[PDB]
Amino acid sequence: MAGPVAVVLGTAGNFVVLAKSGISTTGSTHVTGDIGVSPAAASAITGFGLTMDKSNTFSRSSLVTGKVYAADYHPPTPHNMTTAVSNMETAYTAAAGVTAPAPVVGLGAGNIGGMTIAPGVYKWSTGVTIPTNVTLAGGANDVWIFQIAQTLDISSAQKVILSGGAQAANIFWQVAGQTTLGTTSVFNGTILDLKAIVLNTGATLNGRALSQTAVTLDASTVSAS
Repeated sequence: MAGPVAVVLGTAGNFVVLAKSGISTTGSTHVTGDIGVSPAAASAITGFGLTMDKSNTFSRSSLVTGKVYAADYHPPTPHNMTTAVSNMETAYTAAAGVTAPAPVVGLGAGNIGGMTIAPGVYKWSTGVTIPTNVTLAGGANDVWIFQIAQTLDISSAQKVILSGGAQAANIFWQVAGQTTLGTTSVFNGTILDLKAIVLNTGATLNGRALSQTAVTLDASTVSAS
């Protein structure tokens, strides 16, 4: 009802971590959902201790509640991963291209720390920083699309707070540079990144990390919403 139309993820929506060049973990990581890489092979998934299913279509990890997929697994996984990664590229470009309603440009000159942000399209030609908690306030069906030309950072122990009914499933962060989630930060939404998504020690992501390069997790928590 308020803000832009929600970004369509297609089968990229079936993953909580999706990458083209790799996924790496160290420490006490815990992922709730499915993860996958393509066109990289399973060797580009590191630190997860993968065990192939007898089908050879997926693997299981002690750090993943769901399934692990990779481009070198048995049919139909290669085709399904090609479709997911194409759907991720489509979503990235769709999100970057949203024009309506009229975007707010350069909010906070890139520093949105301490703000309360209504449903809408927000665009920066700069990077964005979150040095102190930011609140996204709106209803259960309201949408936020963030369009970021450079880096996205949230500082150590800061959060994206949701209020009013705001749901992580309706919050899209389109980022052309690296996204870094600082130590012990709490982040909400689907990250559509052209470059790396890096979760520093003990960071939490409620939503999805959808990278066209690599995702790194350091004792981090990733969970679908």
